[PDB]
Amino acid sequence: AVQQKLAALEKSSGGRLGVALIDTADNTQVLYRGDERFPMCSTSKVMAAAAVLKQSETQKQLLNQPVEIKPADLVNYNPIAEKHVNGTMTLAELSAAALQYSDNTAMNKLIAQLGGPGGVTAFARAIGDETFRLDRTEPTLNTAIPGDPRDTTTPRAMAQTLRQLTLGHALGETQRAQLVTWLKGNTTGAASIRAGLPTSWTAGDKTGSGDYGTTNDIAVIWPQGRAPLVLVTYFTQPQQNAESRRDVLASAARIIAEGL
Ligand SMILES: CN(C)Cc1cccc(C(=O)Nc2cccc(-c3nnn[nH]3)c2)c1
Ligand SMILES: CN(C)Cc1cccc(C(=O)Nc2cccc(-c3nnn[nH]3)c2)c1
Repeated sequence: AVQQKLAALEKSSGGRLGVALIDTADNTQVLYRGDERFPMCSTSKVMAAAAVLKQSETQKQLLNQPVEIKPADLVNYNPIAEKHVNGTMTLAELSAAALQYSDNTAMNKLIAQLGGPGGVTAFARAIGDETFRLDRTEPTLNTAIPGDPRDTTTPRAMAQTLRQLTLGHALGETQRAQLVTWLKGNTTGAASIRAGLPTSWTAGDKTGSGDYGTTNDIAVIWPQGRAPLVLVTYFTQPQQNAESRRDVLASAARIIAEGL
């Protein structure tokens, strides 16, 4: 049923859809193009923030460490960082800005703290994600060119990783709770996965978008009554200037929720 429905959604959508659900009630999965690569865009911000949280397990004051924000450090979307130019933000502030407001300058500071895009990849490998790759900084990591392997992952790999980070033991308990608190306070997500879920359900999520009408969301969800779910919805289109389609992610989420 659900496979067919997702196929029909994709057919009407004008693009390529990738879905991965993990239902922690039974550890079962529903995949659609689950092993195909998609450009992550800002959903990669979750891995960067998590990597800094992991660092903070062995440097208890790390999240209070200041990072200089210079005018030259501002990129193309800096709703929080622009307020702090010629001053400092802590790594906590940068993680919160990157996750909850999707600030690109904040993401760049996280990447630098990790040693570059490959440092984020190295963390992914250390927590068992063999698929994730971060190759570039903001804003170029959002070019989302069809067939380009840079800055991609698969829906299956991202769902497994998001589960391990938010519900499992990839991070210490304090750090896992901090990450969940941040995702639950996201400001950008009401039109995406969460728009397709019953209103009684709660969730945390991280959105992403780029060229090729690339429109993404990854979420951890607490249904009314059921064990938590982890859900990744990735969508990308053939033309570079395609419009975003958050409604397609809401539709995919709705299909998944009605199929439980
Ligand atoms: C070039 N590198 C600096 C990149 C980087 C950045 C942040 C975290 C890690 C990492 O793998 N951290 C990690 C991964 C798995 C376990 C532990 C650990 N064990 N005990 N305390 N921390 C730490 C890597
Ligand atoms: C400048 N180009 C050469 C690369 C490029 C092309 C298209 C979009 C972006 C971008 O940064 N988009 C962007 C920037 C910040 C946040 C989000 C976002 N968060 N959640 N959904 N979209 C998306 C970059």
